[PDB]
Amino acid sequence: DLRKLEETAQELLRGKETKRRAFWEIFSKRVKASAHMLSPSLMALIAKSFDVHDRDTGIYVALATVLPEAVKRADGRSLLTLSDVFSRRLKRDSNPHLFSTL
Amino acid sequence: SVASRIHFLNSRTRFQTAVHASDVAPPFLLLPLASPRPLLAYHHRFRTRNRKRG
Amino acid sequence: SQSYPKGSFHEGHINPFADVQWISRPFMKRNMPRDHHPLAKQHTSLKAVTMLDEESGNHWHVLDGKGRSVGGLAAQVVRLLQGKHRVDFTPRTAAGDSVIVVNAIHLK
Amino acid sequence: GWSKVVNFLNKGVQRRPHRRLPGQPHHQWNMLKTQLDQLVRSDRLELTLPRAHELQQYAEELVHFAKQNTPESSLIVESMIFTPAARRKLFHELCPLYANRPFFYTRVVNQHRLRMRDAAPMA
Amino acid sequence: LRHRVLPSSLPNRLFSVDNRETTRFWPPPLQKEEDERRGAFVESCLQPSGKASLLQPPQCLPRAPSHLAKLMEEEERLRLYRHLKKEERDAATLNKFGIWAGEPIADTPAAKMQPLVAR
Amino acid sequence: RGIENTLRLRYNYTPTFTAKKRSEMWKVNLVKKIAHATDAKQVLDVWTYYRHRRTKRPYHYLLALQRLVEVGGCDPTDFRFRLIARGIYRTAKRFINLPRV
Amino acid sequence: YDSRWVKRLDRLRESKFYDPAPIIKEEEILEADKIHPLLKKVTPSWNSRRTGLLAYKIGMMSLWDGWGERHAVTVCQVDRCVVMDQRTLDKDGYEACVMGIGYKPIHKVTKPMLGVYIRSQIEPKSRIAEFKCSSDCLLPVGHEMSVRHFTPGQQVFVSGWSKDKGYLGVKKRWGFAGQNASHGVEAKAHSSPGSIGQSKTVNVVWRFKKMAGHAGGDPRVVNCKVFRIEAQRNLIFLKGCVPGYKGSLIKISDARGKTHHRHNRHIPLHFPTFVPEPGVSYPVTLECPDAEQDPFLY
Amino acid sequence: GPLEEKLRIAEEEGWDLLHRRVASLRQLKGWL
Amino acid sequence: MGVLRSLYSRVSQRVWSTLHFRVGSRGQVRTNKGFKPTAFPHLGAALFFARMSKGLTRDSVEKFVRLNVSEAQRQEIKNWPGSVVRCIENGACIPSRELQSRLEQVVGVPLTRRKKRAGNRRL
RNA sequence: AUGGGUAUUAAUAGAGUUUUUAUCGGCAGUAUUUACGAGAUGUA
RNA sequence: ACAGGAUCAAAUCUUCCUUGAGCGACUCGGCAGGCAAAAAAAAAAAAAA
RNA sequence: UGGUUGAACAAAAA
RNA sequence: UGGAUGCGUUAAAAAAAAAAAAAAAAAAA
RNA sequence: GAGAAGGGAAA
RNA sequence: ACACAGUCGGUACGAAGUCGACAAGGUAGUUGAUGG
Repeated sequence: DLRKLEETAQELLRGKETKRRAFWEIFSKRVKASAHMLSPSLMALIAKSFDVHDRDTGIYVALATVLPEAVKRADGRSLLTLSDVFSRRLKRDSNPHLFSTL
Repeated sequence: SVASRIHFLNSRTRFQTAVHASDVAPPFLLLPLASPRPLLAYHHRFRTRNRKRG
Repeated sequence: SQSYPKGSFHEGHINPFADVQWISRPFMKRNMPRDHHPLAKQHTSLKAVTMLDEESGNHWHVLDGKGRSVGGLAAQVVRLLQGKHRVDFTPRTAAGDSVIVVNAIHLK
Repeated sequence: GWSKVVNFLNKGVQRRPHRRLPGQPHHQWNMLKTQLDQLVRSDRLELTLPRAHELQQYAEELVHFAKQNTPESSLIVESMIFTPAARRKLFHELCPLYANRPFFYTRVVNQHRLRMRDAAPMA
Repeated sequence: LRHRVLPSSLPNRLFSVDNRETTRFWPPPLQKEEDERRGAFVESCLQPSGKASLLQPPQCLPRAPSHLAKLMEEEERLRLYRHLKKEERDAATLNKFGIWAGEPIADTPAAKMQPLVAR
Repeated sequence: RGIENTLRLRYNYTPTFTAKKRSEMWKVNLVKKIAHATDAKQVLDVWTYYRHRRTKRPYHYLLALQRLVEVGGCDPTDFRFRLIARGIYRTAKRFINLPRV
Repeated sequence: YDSRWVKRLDRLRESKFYDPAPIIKEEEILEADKIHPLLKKVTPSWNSRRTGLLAYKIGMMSLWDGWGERHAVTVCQVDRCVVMDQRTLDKDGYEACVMGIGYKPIHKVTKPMLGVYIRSQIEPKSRIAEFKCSSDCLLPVGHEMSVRHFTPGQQVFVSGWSKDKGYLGVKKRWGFAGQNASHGVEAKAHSSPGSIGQSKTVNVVWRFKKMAGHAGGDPRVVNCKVFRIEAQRNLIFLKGCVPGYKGSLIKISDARGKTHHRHNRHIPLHFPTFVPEPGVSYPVTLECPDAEQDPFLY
Repeated sequence: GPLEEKLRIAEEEGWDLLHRRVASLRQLKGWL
Repeated sequence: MGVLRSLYSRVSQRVWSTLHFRVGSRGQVRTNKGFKPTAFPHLGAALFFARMSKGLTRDSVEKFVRLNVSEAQRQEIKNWPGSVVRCIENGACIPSRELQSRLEQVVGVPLTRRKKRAGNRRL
C-alpha cells in the first residue's frame, strides 16, 4: 500500500545498502501501478529514493504523467525535491507543461 | 415548520448571541395541557405483551 | 366427444414404401419455433465455448443444441460430465466439468 | 403405554361439560350429593383436582338456591342435600354469611403435588 | 444554506410503537377517539356550563376569562397543527405507495376493534 | 429469468486434499488480491469473482471498504459494490466496530 | 379460561345480555371519505377476472322468496376485509390482490406484523390471503371490500375447510356396509372393513385405500347463489350450505367455467368492483330476482 | 435505449475473465 | 357447415380462450419478476413482447384501450389512420401518457421508467 | 439598494403523558435465543 | 432510500442514467417462543401490575 | 402442399 | 338454553383448482 | 442397424 | 448403509511464498496454435 511504499522509500534513504534486481523491478512495478494515488510528498520521496540509487526505468516519466494533478497540494519541500529531481532526470524539452505547473 | 427552518438556515442576519458562554440557556418549552390517551394505552398494551415469558 | 390428437402425419404426405414414411415434428408447421422478424439476423453461433478456471478447478462448456440429435448430444454431454476426457478421471467422484446447453427447443 | 397417544386420540375431541364419576348415573348423583353434604359440614375438603372441579358447581347451586328463600328453591335444596346437620349449617351460617354475595361462594386450590399412593393430583 | 442538508427518512420508514413519526395517529379509530375526547374536555373545562361535567377527576384550572381565552387559542393552534400534520402525512403516503385509510363502511366487530366470536 | 438448478449442491462424498484446498483457498486469495488491487474496478471484480464463496466476515468487508477508500472510491450504485453494501447491512449487528464501517 | 361449569352457565345466560338490535337504513349515501381516490371503473375484456373476498360464516336461517318459497340460507360477514397490497409481474412475478380480514389483539400480535399493519394504516388483522386476478382488475391499496361486490342472483364459487370429526372407523368415515348384526357374525366383524386388497399376485395394499383415520378437515369447494345482501353490516346471504365452523374463514368468488357459462352470462357485474359515485343514494338491502314461473304450479 | 477472447467478452458480456481463459470451436484446428 | 363443426375446429375453439393463472416456469423468456422495459430498443418492442407474453390479440388490446380511455383520447384514436396498437408496436406513432397507462394496465408491466412521487425536501 | 448588514414563519438539540368494562370464584411457574471478527493496521 | 451520477438542467410532481431482480414481498432486530398452569372438536378467547 | 381433416376432402407426383 | 345423526337440506362448479411440509446463485455445515 | 426383446437413445 | 451388512481399492505436504522469474511485452510474473 501507500504506507508500505513510504516505508520502503524511507528505508532506501536511511541507508546506502544496495538492493537486488528483483527488489528494484517489484518496487518500480508497484510504484507505477499506484502512481495515480500518490500525494506530492510521497511522490517526491519516491523520486528521491530512485534518484539517490541512480535507477531509471521510465519511473520518472510515469510519475510526470500524474504529477501535474498532485502539484496543487505540494508543499515547499516537495516542490524543491520534485524540481531538483525532474529537471535533471527528464529529457530536455520533454514536458514543458509540467515545469510550467511547478 | 420546514419553511421556518429554511428561513432561519437562509438568514444571514439572525444569530444565537452570547457575550459569555454561560449566556446560553435551554430553549424555552411550553407544556401543553393533558387529556386522555387511549392510543397511548393501546401502545402500552402492546409493550407489556411478553412479560410472562421474562 | 373426445378423440385422438392430430399428429404430424395429419399434415403431410405418407409414403408407406419408404423407411422414413412421414416427416414428424415436435409441433405443427405453424407452431414450430422461429425468430422474431425484426430481431433476426443479429446473432451468430460459435456452437461451442470452453472456459478454463485453474484456481477453482471448475471448468465450463457451453454448447449450441440447434440441429443436433438428442442422443448424439446426450452421449457427448455424459462424457464431459463424467470427465472421462481427463487424464485424472476417477469413477468415484463427479470428475467432469459443468455444461450449459442452449437451443433445446431446436433439438431433433 | 405411550404418552403421544393422548394427543393422537384427542385430536378433534370436545371436553365433557360434566366429568363422569365411576358407576351408573344414580350412583354418581348420590356420590356428588354425599360429598356436597360433607363439604357443607366441613367448610373444606381435600379431593382430587377433577373431583373438586366437578363438585364446585353443585356447591354453588346449593348456595344460590338456598339464598332465594322460596318453597320451590327450598325443595331444590332439599333434593340436593342429605343430612340435618348440613341443612342447619347451610341455612343458619352460609346463607347469612353470603347474604350480600351475589355469586361465586367457593374456590378450588390446586395443591401442585401428586398423592403418594396412586400419584393422583390433589386440590 | 449553500449545501442543502438532507433529513433522514428512517423516522418515516420505521414502523413500531417506539417510532412516533409513524405511530402518532395509529390506529385511526383510537386517533379519532383521542381527538373527540380532547375536544369534549376543552369544551367542558375551558367553556364551563356552570356544572361539573365529571368527565375526569377535578382539576384546579384557571377560571378568569383572560386566561381562558389564551388557553383556548393555544388549544386551537394545537388542533390545527395535528390536523395539518395528519393531512400532510396522508398525502405523502398516497403519493408514494397509493396507500389510503378511509372510514369504516359497515358496522362490524373489526371496525369496533373487537374479535369475532360465537357470541 | 433464472437458472434451472437452484437447489444447493450438497456433495455426498468427502473431498480429497486438493479438492478441500481449492474449496478453502478463497480465504487467502480474496484478501491477497484485494491488497494487490490498485483500482476500484479490480477490487469490485475480485469481490464479484468470490461472491459465491461463504462465509464472508466483518474483516473481509472492512478490508474491502478500506481498499476502496485508498484506491479512491467508486460508484456506490454499481451492482458489484451493492453486493458489498447489502452484505454489510446483513451483518451489521455482528460488527464490533460498526463506527469504522 | 374459566371452568367448564362457568362456561356452560355463561352460555346459558348469554341471551339475557345481548345488545339491542340496530336500526337498518333503507338507503345510504357515500361521500369521498369512504371512496379510495384511485378507485375508478373499468370495462372488462375477454380475459378480465375479478378478485374474490373473505368472509366469516355466522349462521344459517330460513327466508321466504317472492313466490313464498322457503330457502335455507347461510349468512356470511365481510368483517373489514381490506386490500393491503398488490402483486405485479415486475414487482412480484405474478398478479393478485392481498386482503386482510378480522381483528387480532395487539398483545397477541407480533412486532414485525405490527409494523406491517402500521405501514398499512389499519388495525391488526386476524387473517390474510391472496386472490389472483387480472391486471385490469387490481384494486387500490386501502380499499375496503363491500358486499355490493356481488350482484344478487349471481353464482359464486366458495371455498372453505370442513369441520373435524375426530378418529372414525371405516363405517362412519366412508359409510362401509359392515356385516349382519346377527346370523353368527363375529364381534370383530360387525363394523369391519372386510378385505383390503388382492392376493399374492399383486402383493400390496393400494394407495388411497379407504381405511380408518382422523375424519374431516379438508379443503372443500361448492357453488352458491347470492340470495341477498345488506350493505350496512356487510352481510351476504348465500343459498345453501358452506363448509366450516361458525366463525370460520370463507373465500367467495365469481362462478367459473360451466357454472358461469350456464348462470352468469347475462347478469351484469361491476368491474373492478362496485365503484360508488359521491352523493348518489343506494339501497341498503338487495334481493335476488324472483323466478319467472310459479313454483307452486303443480 | 441510450487477448481477443478477453477483450470480446469484456466488450459484449461486460465482465472480466481475470485469470480465466476462454476459447471457441472456431480455433480447434490450431490445436488438432 | 351443418349443426356441428369439425372436431379439429372445436378443439381449437376450446384452446383459443385458454387462460392460465400462473407464470409457472423460470426457463421461459417472458415478462416476469424484475422486468425492465429498457431491455428492448423501444416502447413498441417492449409492448409487443409483453402482449405476446400475456397471450392477447392486438384487436382485443386495442378494443380495451378504446373502450376504457377518455372521450378526447377516443376521438384522437378515431382520427388516427390505421390501428394505434399496431403502429405503436411497429414504432410508427408515439402514444400519449393516458394511452400508455391503459396499455400498461392491459399488459401488466410498465413500458417506460415508472416515476414514483416522494415527499422529500432538502433543508 | 451601482445590492444582499436585505425585509418572511426556526416546535430550535426535546410535538413529550395509560383507554374502556368491572359487586363476588380461578391460572399465570420456567426454559431457549442475537458479536460463527482478526476491537486492532487503536483516535494522525 | 429519489440513495449516487450526467447535462447550455427537467410543469407544479425527476430530462435521463445507476440501483444484475434496490435481499421473492412487507416488516422486526430487547425480534423470535418449546414446556408448565388455565382453557380447549379445527381454531378463538386474559397487557402488565 | 392446404387447421382441409371424428368413418370426409383438394393440389402435385411418378 | 342446546348437541349429534339422516328419514332432513344444499352443491356437484374449479384441476395452471382448492391446498400444502423444506425462498433455492449455498459447489464440500 | 442386429431377440437392439435389460435401460437410454444413435446412422 | 443402496449392501447375508462383507470384499478390493481409497485423498499425494509446501507457492498459503515473493526484497518473485528463448523470443515479445506496452509491464498483466501477461503472451507465442488457429482463415473458409
